[PDB]
Amino acid sequence: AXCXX
Amino acid sequence: PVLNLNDPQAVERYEEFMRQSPYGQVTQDLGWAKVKNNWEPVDVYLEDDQGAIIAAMSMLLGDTPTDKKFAYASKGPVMDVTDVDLLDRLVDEAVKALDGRAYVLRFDPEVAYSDEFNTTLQDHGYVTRNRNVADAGMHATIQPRLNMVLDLTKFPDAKTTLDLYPSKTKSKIKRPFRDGVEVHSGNSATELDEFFKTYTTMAERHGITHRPIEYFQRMQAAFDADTMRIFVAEREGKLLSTGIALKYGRKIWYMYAGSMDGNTYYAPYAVQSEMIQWALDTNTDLYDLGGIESESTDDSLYVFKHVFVKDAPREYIGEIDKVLDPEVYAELVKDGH
Repeated sequence: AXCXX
Repeated sequence: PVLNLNDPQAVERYEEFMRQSPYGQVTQDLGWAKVKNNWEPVDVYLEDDQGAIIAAMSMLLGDTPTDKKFAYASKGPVMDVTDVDLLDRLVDEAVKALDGRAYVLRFDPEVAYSDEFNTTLQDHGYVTRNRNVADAGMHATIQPRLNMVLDLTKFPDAKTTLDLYPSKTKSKIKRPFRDGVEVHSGNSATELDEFFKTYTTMAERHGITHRPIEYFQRMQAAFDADTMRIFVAEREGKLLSTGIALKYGRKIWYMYAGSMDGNTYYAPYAVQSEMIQWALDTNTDLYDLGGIESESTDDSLYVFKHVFVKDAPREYIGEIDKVLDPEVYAELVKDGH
């Protein structure tokens, strides 16, 4: 959830 | 048609299209489904008159707290998405394949935001998520919509990373090397372990969440050493920082990184310089340092990436949602209103 990827 | 994942010849024909397309993205390769092993893959494509693939969309379906799945084609589809009539045709194929199981099909292609393309998509019945949800910050969309991308085609004669930069930046890049930082790379379990040590340390230090090592092992298993490379910066045998870059389509993308606590001797700059060097050595068009939150000196992701990218960040069109169950869509998705 936090940079995507 | 829908791709039969059990027919290796079909799968190879779909991969060849993906790997050779100027619009190819690693998150649309079928190996991404191996990384995202907790999602279910559904892939579709269209063919021209001669039966060649001309467009393809790799979807992954995820659970939700409702009875419908979330269908997501990360950085897809693989085609020119501004050809909206062709996009509609590929999306109709995707919707047939989903067979009423998903409430939405979302895709977030790396194409620039414009008013005309936003309005076209909306005219064609899609719901778009971009400047209307920007106040919610970088995670308003799944992938960052603002990204720092270096266009290497503006430097056709560059031989080394330093050839791309003004003297003040050449100084910043040379510093770690002058101070004894050395960078090795490869895609074995050894480099993965060095990356994972620095990744979990950085995540603890920043108080952010982090993925388990098995995510990266599945990525290593899916992608060969010409596609995935882990760069490891050390000084006199002390591990300092690392990064993982993926070469796919027109870009090498700096995707993951970690660094140890305290003084890292500017090792993160030495990792960038070597990834850039890989892009130059392979005549790759773009080097993507990926997302930021805002084009602002208040944003530490932008402060670091602006060392390497002096152009404005690319701002993409954001999330394009084909709404399939509007009752569930309204429950699960907010429009920034």
